[PDB]
Amino acid sequence: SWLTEEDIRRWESGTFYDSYRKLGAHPDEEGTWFCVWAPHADAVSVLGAFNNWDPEAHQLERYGAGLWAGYVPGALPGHAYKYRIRHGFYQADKTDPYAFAMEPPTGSPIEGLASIITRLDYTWHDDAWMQRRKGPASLYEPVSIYEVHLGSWRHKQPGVSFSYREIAEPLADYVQDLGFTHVELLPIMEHPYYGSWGYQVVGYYAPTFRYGTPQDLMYLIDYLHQRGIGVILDWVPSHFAADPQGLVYFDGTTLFEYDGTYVFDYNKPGVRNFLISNALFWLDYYHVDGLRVDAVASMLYRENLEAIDFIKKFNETVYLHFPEAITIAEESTAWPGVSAPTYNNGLGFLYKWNMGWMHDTLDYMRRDPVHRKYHHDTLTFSLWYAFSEHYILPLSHDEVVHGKGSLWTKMPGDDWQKAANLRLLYGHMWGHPGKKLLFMGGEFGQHHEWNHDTQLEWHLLDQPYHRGIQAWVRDLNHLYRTHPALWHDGPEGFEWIDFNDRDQSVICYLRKHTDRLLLFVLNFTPVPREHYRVGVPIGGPWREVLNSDAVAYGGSGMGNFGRVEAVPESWHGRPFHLELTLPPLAILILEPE
Amino acid sequence: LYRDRENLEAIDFIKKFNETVYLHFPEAITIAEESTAWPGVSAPTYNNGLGFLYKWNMGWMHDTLDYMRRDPVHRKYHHDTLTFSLWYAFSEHYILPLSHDEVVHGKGSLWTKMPGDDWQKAANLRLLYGHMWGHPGKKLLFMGGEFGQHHEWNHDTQLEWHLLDQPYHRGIQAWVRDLNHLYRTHPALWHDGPEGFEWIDFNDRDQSVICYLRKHTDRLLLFVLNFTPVPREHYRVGVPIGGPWREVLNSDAVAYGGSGMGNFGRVEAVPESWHGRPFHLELTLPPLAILILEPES
Amino acid sequence: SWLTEEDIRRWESGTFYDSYRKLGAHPDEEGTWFCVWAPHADAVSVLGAFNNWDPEAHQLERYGAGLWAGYVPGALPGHAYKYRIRHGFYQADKTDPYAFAMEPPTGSPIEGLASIITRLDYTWHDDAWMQRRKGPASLYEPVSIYEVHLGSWRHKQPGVSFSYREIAEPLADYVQDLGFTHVELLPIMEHPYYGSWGYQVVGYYAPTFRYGTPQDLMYLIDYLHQRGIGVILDWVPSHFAADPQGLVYFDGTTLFEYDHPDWGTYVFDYNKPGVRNFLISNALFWLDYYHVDGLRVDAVASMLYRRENLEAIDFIKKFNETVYLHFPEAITIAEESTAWPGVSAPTYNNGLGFLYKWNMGWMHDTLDYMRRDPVHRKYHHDTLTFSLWYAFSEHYILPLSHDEVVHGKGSLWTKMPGDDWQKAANLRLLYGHMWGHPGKKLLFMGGEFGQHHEWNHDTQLEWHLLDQPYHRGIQAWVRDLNHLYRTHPALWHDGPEGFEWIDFNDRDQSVICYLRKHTDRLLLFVLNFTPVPREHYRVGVPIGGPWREVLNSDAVAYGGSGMGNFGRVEAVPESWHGRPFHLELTLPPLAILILEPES
Repeated sequence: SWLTEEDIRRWESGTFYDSYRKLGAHPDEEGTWFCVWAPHADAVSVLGAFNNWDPEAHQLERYGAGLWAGYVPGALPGHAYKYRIRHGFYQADKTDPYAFAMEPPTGSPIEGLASIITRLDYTWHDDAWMQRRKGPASLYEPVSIYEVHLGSWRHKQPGVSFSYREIAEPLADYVQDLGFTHVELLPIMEHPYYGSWGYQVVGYYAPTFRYGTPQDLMYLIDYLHQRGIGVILDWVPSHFAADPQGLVYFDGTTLFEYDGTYVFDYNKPGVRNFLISNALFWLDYYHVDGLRVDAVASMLYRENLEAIDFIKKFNETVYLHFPEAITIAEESTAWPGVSAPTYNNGLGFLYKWNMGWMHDTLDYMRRDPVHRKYHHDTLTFSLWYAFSEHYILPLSHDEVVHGKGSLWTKMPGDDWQKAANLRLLYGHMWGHPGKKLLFMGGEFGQHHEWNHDTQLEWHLLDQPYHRGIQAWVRDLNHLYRTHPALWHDGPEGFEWIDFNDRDQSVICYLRKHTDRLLLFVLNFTPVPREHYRVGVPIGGPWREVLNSDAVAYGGSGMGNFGRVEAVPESWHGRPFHLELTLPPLAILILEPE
Repeated sequence: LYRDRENLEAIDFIKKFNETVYLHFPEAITIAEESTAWPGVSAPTYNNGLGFLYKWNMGWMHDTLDYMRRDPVHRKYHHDTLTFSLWYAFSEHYILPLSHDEVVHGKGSLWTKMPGDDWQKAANLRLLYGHMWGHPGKKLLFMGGEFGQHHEWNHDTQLEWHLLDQPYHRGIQAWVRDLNHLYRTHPALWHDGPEGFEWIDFNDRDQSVICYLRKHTDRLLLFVLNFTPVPREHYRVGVPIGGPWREVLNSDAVAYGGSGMGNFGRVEAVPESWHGRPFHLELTLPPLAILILEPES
Repeated sequence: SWLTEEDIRRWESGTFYDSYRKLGAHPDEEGTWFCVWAPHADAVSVLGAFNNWDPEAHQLERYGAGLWAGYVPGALPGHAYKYRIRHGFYQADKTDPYAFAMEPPTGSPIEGLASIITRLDYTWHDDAWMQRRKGPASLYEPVSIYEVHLGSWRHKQPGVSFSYREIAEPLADYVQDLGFTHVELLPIMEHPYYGSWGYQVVGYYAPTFRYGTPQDLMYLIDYLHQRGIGVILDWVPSHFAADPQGLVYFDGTTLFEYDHPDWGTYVFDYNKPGVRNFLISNALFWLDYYHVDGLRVDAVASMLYRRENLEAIDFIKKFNETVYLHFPEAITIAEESTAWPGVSAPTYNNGLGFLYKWNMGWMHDTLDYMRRDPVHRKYHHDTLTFSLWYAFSEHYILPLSHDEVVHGKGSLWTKMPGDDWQKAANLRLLYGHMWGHPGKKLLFMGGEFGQHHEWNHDTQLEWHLLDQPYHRGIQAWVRDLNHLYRTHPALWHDGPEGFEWIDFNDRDQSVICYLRKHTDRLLLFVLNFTPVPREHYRVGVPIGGPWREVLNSDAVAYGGSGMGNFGRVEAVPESWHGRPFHLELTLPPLAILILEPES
């Protein structure tokens, strides 16, 4: 009775995307129901304090499609349970793959993690955000994603991360103040080794205990939503974690594995429901706004059609049940049409990480400003590849770790020059077509690499240069969210003005939607330039709306203060030109009055 | 007044100071600040008062500052500090004062005093000015508070006018301007007697929201205040009169540095009883924001 | 089915304000129904003569919300009964919190107090009074309260008090001749220690046995009402008595207690709905079953704090909200010794919802001023005059309670300075000013003679002093003041509009002149606080023409020297005290003159 016929036959068929509704521990006030998928298991038993851990007190009965299910009177929420599965001669104790919450019995996860019976009752208040949230339509809207690892963000006391509920107000305040639209959280699903950052996952249906209850995660997502903030969750369907007690050789054979050793067998229908139910599980039960699949490349190549067809059906299923969700992919092999609809033969994502832009932008800016003349093309040629896909410009945790160095460390020269370069890099990324992702700590230009066992170097927010960079990004986001010329990342919305100044390493382009136009002039050299002429389409009065070199950001204060007037003689093939003074290592944004 | 206790010399001098002033210059104004709860500072000498026209409401200042200095998560537990301010607002003719003495000696700027990051700090400062203009009594703001300058007032230097270039502070200055324009034009705010104030609701302590009315004759102004960064939707507020109501001011308007969240006007009172009132308004409360609403004529 | 399902649903809500209808012991001719609230009980049983005090004879059945009920055939009125509650390993015998009458089995309250099954059937004859009671409308009518402890008032013989009935005609006789408007009774609810004065309460629903049966008390109130006198009952929701069989640890754990420095662990847990039912139902119980006109809550500050206690503040607000809903013309008075605002203000304006507040600020200032010698009063003039800055902050009752005449504080008489004449003069002056000052009047028994000794509850008041002149004069003065109060509406309106200053700056001569007004009527009060007669003392007045002397404290009939204007005072149109016309008067020693324009 626990299972309908439509459940079993949906399971068989690879289509049970509600499987979480039936699989795992489902609490009832008298007792908890248990359901496990173990097709090659001869026996399955649920164990717990609720029956003195007796392998024979409660042994789930076998139903079809390799599913087992049984009801245990006296198993209550918070009771730790375990699966004792027998395969021929050998028995093994295993986690619940569908466990909704897990906890380390010894207080140390590397040693433990046990499945915990849990009720997921929660009363939401985010209705307004969810009938307004915009998924695919977000292509024509500002998307500023702040990348966050919760444990490393801030600590209530040294070595202690903020609770889910505890971090709710500080994170929203910060995100709001700096004007980011969403947060992207490194995977919160349960993982034994904190040092993995969450990418080696044991419990795909359980939020990591370290920050609190499953309901705690709902409060945070609920809280951020009411403050008008979006939450993107990192998702790791490419591989499961190397845990003996978990998904490895589960029923006794290869099951989640392929019939190295920990990539999911997409050929199996059971694996397909497990993952694709997990995609909807987060979008549904935790109101997640976006999923982000990393290392799609490893899923793509061995071509793995089983995996490519899974990735297409993954995206299709998501948008069918959640039309205003977002799916983002990181792909490194330049596979065509990641952000393209499946009906055009695409993977079906809404977005793709433009890591092509990231390398070019990073490589160009570690060069000393002197040498930048000789790599002008590396900078200017980013726009030949900027429209192949819906792109998010990305600065990530991977970029700031393993000797890659902090973005401030990457920037060349003296600390004022490094701060100016960082501001110019941020200014170009907002100007450059595509959505913006910035990882925690880059916003104030932190000094070391990301260290996950510590809290960000917030004390650096007393130094003038870093406080200024944080001020530059806030204003960058402020113009971004306001002026729709930056909302449209198509080839339309960008217009070159001048790319030929290699010697002085200067770039001028135009960002436009309909009537609105934005002029970006960028000087990648510490030498200032005055009497610099920049072609413009429109004449008349021109205002300077942002300047890297303003003192509030920590710059020397060289600018074009007085409203810039346009001189009507042709320049850069344009009717009018603006005589301009270019501040050292700075980007100027100009709006016609 | 005291030597530590009463100095009658000083009290009689104070009284005849005030009497001669108003006798020779009937249209002058005399104001006193007194750090005790001495009665009748603003009262006429012939009624045994000291004879001042106005008294600084330092009770209000301390109370208000004490409350908003605290974090929104905690404002729940200090709701009574906010609401009980009006039990003392009609004891004297009062000028709600935030002064140079408040922004000195390690007390911190008004901006510095407010909690959260800069967006929320600016939001709170807009709220403080929002409530002070709503609270009964005349208004005093010390120089530089109108844009929310960071540093304590230093007499050896000039104010941080450069912050008027940054948006958060230029927004606050605009908010004060709009507040003063509302004050100058609406007579509902001119009468600081108990007749000039009516409570709409004060017991939403959990969500830290207060609604009150500033009314002179027929004219009435509705003040709805959300002291939390979460906006509130479908929040109902009782009204005395039913009909179209307009939103005259929104602290959360983008012009002041805000979310841009708001009712958007054309609010029609719903002929449903709420807060013991015949009609009610269904409003959306922006983050850390003040709404001022007028019926439509 | 003893309990309605609505009753259990209302009990869990904390909305059962008639809960006395079902909880406690309710007699039936065959047997008594028993109902007690004990949520943390494994079992509850009724013990009594009706079952050889056997705990297994009659075990109540547990209903919803920790409400236990059972029927006992043969349990009869006047029988003593007891509850046995079992908390796991331990069981204990407890008294009924909802007991309607208690009596000491030994004969001594301090040893044993026992719940007794009672019928409250009583036929009232007070129909006329309650169709006309005021209260909220009494804000503009004279309220003159005679505060009384029944046991201490009068004795039939030394150490033997009057029954509830026996007291009726003497107290009603005395209160009417005095002109007092109400009697405020020190707490009548059952209390073990007589020396507590009743503030350590065990039987909130039971009138004390010392003065008779519950009906005896209803008759007393019924009687007084027919005589046109109101009854205020002191009530103690702040704390309960420390009696082991009492409310303490009722079900074997914390129940009425919190799960205050004054009475720690004896403070009611206003958080629990069950506590809220018990307290508010009891408030209504007295207004309902005993027709009480008003209830006075003491030490309200002890509830407000521990910093504010919001449990209690919502409780007080709901108490006042509930009372006026079920009894629109009741009166609730509060004594709060902090400067907590809006005690007398309606809950809808963030007030506590009381109708009246004791002006304890006034009492302190006033007593401190008159404790001082007239020679020295010069230097403390502001203590006298400044009472009017705080005199309209609330709807106030001027108070001279028992708390001021105990513990070495001295009788009001003892407090006044000088020889006997000046002591009598000072007290006649004090009351005159108190009757003139804005606010209703409360005087504790024995103050009307200005008795020498502190209030000693173990004895009867010194009525023998009523034979001697000085004390008989003060009794006459209070009666006559009470006549002036009721006759003239100028004193009924304690609003700022009612009072106007005539002069307050005569510090040297220690004199005060003020006006008390309603519309047409004016009453002029001139006070000489020094034993020196003042002659040619001019006092400004609004109206010209003939003025009358309505009262003079110094009349020889009151024990005074007799210097007086004796009426026939004509206003002179010369500006005095910033006023168009002036009166040229004689100010008697340590006396009050009360004058009105002739009509």
